Amino acid sequence: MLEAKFEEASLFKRIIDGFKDCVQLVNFQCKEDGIIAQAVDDSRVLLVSLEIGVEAFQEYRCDHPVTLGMDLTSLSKILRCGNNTDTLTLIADNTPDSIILLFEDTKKDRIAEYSLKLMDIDADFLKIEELQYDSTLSLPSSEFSKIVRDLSQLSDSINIMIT
Amino acid sequence: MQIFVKTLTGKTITLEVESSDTIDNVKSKIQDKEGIPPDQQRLIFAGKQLEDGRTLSDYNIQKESTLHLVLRLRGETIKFVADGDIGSGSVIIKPFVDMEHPETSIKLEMDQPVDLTFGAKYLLDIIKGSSLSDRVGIRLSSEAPALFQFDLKSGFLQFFLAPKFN
Repeated sequence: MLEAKFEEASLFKRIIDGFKDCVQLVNFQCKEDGIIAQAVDDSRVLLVSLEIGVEAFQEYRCDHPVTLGMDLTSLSKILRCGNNTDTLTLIADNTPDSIILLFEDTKKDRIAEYSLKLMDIDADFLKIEELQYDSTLSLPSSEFSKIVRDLSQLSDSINIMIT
Repeated sequence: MQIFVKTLTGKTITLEVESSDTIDNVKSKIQDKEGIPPDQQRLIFAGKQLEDGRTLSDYNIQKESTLHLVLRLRGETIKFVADGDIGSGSVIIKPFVDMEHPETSIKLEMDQPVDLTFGAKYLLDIIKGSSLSDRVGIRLSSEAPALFQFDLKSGFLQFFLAPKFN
């Protein structure tokens, strides 16, 4: 019986960007300790994995695990109704057929109820992270962003080297 | 009041205290919700490294400020290349720490040298996660898919991407 409220629909709008562009479908597993989500790209070379904790919502309540696999392309449409700083709220029932999305903003100003019809997607969660990796680096995300962006002009295959 | 405490992985943890609150207490707190003991911790505000005896107001600190926190390891060359028909590209980066604004710093721990290639269409998808975090963590290995990771305020978004064989 899920009711999960983002203080600003921008966030979730952003997160779904990550999946869009490289994965069609995704199961969402809602739990009493928040949401997590997994999707594998089509060529099984890329896995997108998402974890969102209770502390990330304005309010969160989900007294019972529920899975929602959803068409991302569908869901994003619904997310354009977003305006970016409205209060988004996901809601679901015991056995869910539709998840309801619910935006409103400053006061009773405006309110907009949407439903996304859910689909049966088979849950094959992967647990692929290793304990030890050869190397680890962090760097400004837009620096990285820039590099990948430039070298993509020259070549289909960027190659990384650490020493 | 509240301050911002920025670590060198895009993480911005929140933290509340009192001017009277010493430089030995702040850094102990931090360790108390992000795993790093304060030994591994350096803060610097206004390029001044803070000291474990002085006082937050000493360093003139007020509310809604932004402190830089650094990593002190008790313990060289990242290269990116793309090379093909029309020509070839090369960006070379080295681990450093910035002073004015350390959130730009490059951290690196290398356990073994790594030499790996990845499809660019995949990386192009991946960098979209910029919009969720200042910083990105990247983990490479010959024995497994490389991890790319943007952290959220409580949670994260991860991309596992397998290197190419040939």
